[PDB]
Amino acid sequence: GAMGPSSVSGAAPFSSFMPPEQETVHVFIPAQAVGAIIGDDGQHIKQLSRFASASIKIAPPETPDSKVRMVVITGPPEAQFKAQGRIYGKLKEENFFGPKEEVKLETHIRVPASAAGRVIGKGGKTVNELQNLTAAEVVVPRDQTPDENEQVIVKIIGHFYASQMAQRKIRDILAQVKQQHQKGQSGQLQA
RNA sequence: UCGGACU
Repeated sequence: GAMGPSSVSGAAPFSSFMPPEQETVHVFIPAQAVGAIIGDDGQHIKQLSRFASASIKIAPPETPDSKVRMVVITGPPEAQFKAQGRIYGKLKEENFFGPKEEVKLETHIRVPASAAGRVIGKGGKTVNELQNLTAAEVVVPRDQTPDENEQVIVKIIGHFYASQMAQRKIRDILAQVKQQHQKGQSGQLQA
């Protein structure tokens, strides 16, 4: 029986992150490409937000290990495709990634912690089909604790069109999981 | 339908 208040939790002065309005993708481009993207008087990002109909932020350093920086691509399926096309377009013009190859940028999208095997599929068939046929590769970290929403990240490395078919096959399987999570009882079912 | 890919 409850008598006194148990667990409240407010704001943490240790870690603070601003949540966007609509749905969000987080696109990992080179830290040698932020000077590219923010570079034009700091007006190319203020450009992509008006231009791509989307809501673009730049994010701080991930880690010393990460030579990228994360771009906040918020907005509809139309405005999301319009903005990322530019960030893939800019590495396409400069080839910041690796002169010998073509654009292969990392995508972070929050997905449910016990649904991280849904995005990878049957053992590694969604990672195998995406890597080989799509060149966009699904990644889910080892020392991975979930977020607030009980959500973990997955990291695709592909082109604009490759991360396109990969990101969408992910949010669909993750939908079909959300279908099996909400919907359970169907028909009559005998014991 | 779906379970941990990555050396």
